[PDB]
Amino acid sequence: LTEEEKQQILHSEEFLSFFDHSTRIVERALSEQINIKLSLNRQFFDERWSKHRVVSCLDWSSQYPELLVASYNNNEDAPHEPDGVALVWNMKYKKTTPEYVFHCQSAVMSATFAKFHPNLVVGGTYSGQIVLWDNRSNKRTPVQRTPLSAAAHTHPVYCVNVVGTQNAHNLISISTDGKICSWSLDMLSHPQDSMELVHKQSKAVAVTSMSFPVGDVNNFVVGSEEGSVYTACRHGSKAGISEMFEGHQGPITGIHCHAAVGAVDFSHLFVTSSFDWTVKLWSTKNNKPLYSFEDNAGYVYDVMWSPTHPALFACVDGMGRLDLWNLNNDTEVPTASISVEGNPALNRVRWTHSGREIAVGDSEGQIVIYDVGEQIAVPRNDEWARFGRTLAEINAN
Amino acid sequence: EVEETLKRLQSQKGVQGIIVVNTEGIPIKSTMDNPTTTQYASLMHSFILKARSTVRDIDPQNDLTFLRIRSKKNEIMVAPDKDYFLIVIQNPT
Amino acid sequence: EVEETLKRLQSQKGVQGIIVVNTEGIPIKSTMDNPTTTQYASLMHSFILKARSTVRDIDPQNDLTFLRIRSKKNEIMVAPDKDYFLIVIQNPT
Amino acid sequence: NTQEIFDDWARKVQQRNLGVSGRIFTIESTRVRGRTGNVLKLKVNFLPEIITLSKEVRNLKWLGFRVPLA
Amino acid sequence: RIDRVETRITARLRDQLGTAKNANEMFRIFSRFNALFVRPHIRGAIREYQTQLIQRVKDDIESLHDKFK
Repeated sequence: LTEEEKQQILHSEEFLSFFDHSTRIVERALSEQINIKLSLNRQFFDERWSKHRVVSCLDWSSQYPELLVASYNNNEDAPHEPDGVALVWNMKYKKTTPEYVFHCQSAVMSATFAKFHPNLVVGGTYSGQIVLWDNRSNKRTPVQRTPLSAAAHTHPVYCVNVVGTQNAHNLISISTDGKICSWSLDMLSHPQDSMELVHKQSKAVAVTSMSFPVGDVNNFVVGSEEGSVYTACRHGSKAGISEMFEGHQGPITGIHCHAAVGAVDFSHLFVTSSFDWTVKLWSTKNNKPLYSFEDNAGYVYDVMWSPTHPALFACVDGMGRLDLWNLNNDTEVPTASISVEGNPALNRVRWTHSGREIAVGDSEGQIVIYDVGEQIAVPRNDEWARFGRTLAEINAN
Repeated sequence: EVEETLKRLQSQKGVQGIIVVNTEGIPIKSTMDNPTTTQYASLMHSFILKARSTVRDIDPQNDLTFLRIRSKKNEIMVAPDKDYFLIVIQNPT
Repeated sequence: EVEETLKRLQSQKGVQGIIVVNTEGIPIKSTMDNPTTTQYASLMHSFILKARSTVRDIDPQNDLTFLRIRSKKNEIMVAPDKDYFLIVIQNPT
Repeated sequence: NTQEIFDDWARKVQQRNLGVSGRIFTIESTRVRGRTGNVLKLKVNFLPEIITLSKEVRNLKWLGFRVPLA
Repeated sequence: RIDRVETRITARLRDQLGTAKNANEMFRIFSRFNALFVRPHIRGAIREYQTQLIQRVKDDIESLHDKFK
C-alpha cells in the first residue's frame, strides 16, 4: 500500500527471482499467435545497449545452442551507462530484445562462453579483466572479476578460451604482452598457470583473438604483430611462443583453427584473417603460406571454420561482405557471399557449433546471423586432401 | 531496473497495462487507472485462487505456471508464480 | 468427421487425454473413466463458467473465446462452444 | 609502401605514446577530476591511449613500418 | 606437340581467365597453364587474357591506394 512497503518489497532479496521469472514468462508469452544461397536470417539490435558499441567478439555456445555472446566495446558515447556490454540473444524463440544483458565496469573484449558451464559467461575487458557473469543473478554486474597483478593480466584481454576436459578445465586468457594465464572457472581471484610468451625479438607479441584446434590442446595460434602466427603452448618447456608462421604482412584480426571434423581428415590447418586484406590458409605444421586468398576490399576482421563443413570458412571485410569459401569446388573465388545493409565494418565471424549458421559481428551494435542448408558434411574426405595437395603443388611456382 | 521492466514489457503491442497484482490483492505494480483495475485485480486474484484450486485439486503434484484467458475482446494472460502473481491484458494484435 | 480427428490425435506428441464436455459439465464422448473425464471436465466447466462471469464482471460484452492452462505436468486447452465446452489435456513437452 | 599512416602511428608511438607505450614514468597516473566517491580514481596517460599502445606495437611492427627512435 | 600443348594451354587459361577475372583470380587463371603463360604462341593469348587480368590488377592496386586513403 505505502511507498515504503512497496519499495522495500520490490527491492527485497526475494523479488530478484520474481523479476527474473516475470521477465522470462512475459517475454516467453511474446510470441504472437494466430486465430484465423544465403538466407540472411536475422539482425540483433538493442537500444540501450547496442548503438555505436562495436562488437568485440562473438562466441557460439557449445552447451545450450543458438546462444552467442555478443561482447561490446562501449565507446565514449554514454559514460553513465556501465561500460562493456555482453548481450545474450535467442534464435529458437525469435525475439527482438536481448535475453539477458551482461554489462560490466569496463569495455568487455572477446567475451565467450565457458564449456561444461551452464551459467558462466566469461569475458575480457578494457580494464584487462576477464570478468565473469552468472545467468542466475538478476543484477547484470559481474560478480567475479580478474586481478591486474604482474602475474595476472595487464593488457585488455582480447581473447579468452577454454582448454581441457572435465579433469583440468582451464580458462586460457591471453593479453597482448604474451601473458597467457590459465584461470579456474569457479574462483577468479588467482590465476592457475600464469606466464608470458617470451619471443626472441619483441617478446610482447600483440596476440589477436586466438583459437585452438579440435581436441583442446595447449597450442594456440598467435596472431602476431605481422602475421607470424605463433602456435604456442602453456605448460612444459614449449610453453610460450613455440612455432612461427611468417610470410605475412599484417596484424591478424581473427584467427581460428580447425573446427569439429565433419566428413574429411583432421586437417591440422588454421586460417588467418588479417589487415592484409586477404585471407590465408595455413597448416599447423607448414611454416609456408599454404594458400593466400583474393585481396578482399578492406581488411579481414574475422574468419571461422564450420564444424558441419570443415573445408570452408567465412571471412569479413570493412565494406561489409561476408564471404564463405569452400575449396573442394573453388580455387581462387569465394563460394557464397552476402552483405549487410549499408557498409558496416563487419568485425566478427563465428560459425555455430552445429554448423551451417554464421554469426556476423557488424560495425556497431547489430549482430546478423545467417543460415544455410546447402553446405553439409558431404563425405569428400579424399577430395579435400587431394585439393590441399594440389594447392601444395601449384603454390610452388 | 523495475522501470526498465515496465517499459520493456509494456513495449510489446497489445499490452494495455502491466497491472501486476500480488497475492494480497493490492496493485503492487501498475500503470493504468488504479480504481478501475483495483476491482479487476481483486476479482482476478480471487479467480486466480480458483485456478490454483483447480490445478491443486485435479492433480496433486501439479503446479500452475501460466494461464491464457482468450476473451472475446482481449487476451487476459495471467502469469502466476510461486509467491505472487501477474495480470497482463494483451489484445489479439 | 470427429473420428479421424480423434484417431489423428492419438499418436500425437504427448497426449494425456482427448475428451470433450457434452451436457453442460457432463461429458459423453469419454476416452477415460468417470472421474478423469466427467468430474475433471465438470470442475473445468464450472471454473471456466466462473471465468466467463469474471471477464463478464470486467465487461459483460467480453465473454470467453479460448483457455490455455499450461503447467508443469499438463497443458489443458479449453475450447468454449455455445452450450457444451471442450477440454483437451496435453503434455507440456 | 611509405610512411603516411605509418608515419602518423610512428609519431603517435613517439610522442603521443611516450607516456603510454613507453610509459616508464606513467606507472601510477591517477585522475584529478570530479566523480562520485572521492577516492583514488585514475585516468592514466595510456588509459584512453589503448589505440596509442596498440598502434605502437601493431603499427611499428605491422610490416616493419615507420617508427621513430623514441 | 609444343604448339598443340600451347594451344590447349591457352584454351584452358582463356576459359579460366574469362571466368576468373580479378587481380589474383585472372592472374593465376591465365597462369594456370604453364605453356599458356610460357610458350610465345600461347603467350600472345596469355597477353590477350592479361589485357583484362592486368586491368583487374590495376583496379586492385588503384582501389588499394583508395582504400589506404
